[PDB]
Amino acid sequence: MVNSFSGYLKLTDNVYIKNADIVEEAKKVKPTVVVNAANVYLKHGGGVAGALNKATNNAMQVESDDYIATNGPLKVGGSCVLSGHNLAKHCLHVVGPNVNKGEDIQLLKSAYENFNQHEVLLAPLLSAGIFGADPIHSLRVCVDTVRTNVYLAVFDKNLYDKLVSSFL
Ligand SMILES: Nc1ncnc2c1ncn2[C@@H]1O[C@H](COP(=O)(O)OP(=O)(O)OC[C@H]2O[C@H](O)[C@H](O)[C@@H]2O)[C@@H](O)[C@H]1O
Repeated sequence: MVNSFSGYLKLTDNVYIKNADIVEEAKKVKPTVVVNAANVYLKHGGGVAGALNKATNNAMQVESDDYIATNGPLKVGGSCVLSGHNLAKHCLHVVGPNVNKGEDIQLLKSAYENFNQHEVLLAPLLSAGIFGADPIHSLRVCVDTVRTNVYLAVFDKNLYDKLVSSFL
């Protein structure tokens, strides 16, 4: 399919990037898959997760609570596919390592591997916020791991400007 993603800078054959709020991109484009930067409990408190969930009027959290009650916590580096509610067809919840709490940064590669199960994704930079991974490292792992088409939404202008003039 062809989506209405617009204004993205090309990084590689398959990776694109834009200084944008992932919630606003999802609202506008209504992609097949939006990625959430989750924790293992799917407790969507802040950052991407909290913003996505708020935009679903808490439906994402209600669904997530049932998912956890049935299946238990995700693995660090793991994922699950749930509804995208009013934002997207699906939300791929992906858990990057919480480097600030001692989790192995190498699991960020495992996290991004989940993206390869989907042809097209709108996504954030996993682990680059409250989880404490260096943002340029997360971008490099994404580029070096994801082979499917990924549209990265970077909320923070200063960060975007730095990332797009860094080597990959
Ligand atoms: N609306 C947004 N749109 C795009 N990028 C955003 C947005 N908000 C933040 N970012 C950027 O997205 C990147 C990721 O920041 P984070 O969302 O913290 O994800 P993590 O993987 O580090 O932490 C996961 C925890 O965050 C939640 O609390 C979860 O519930 C988890 O507990 C950073 O570069 C942000 O600037």
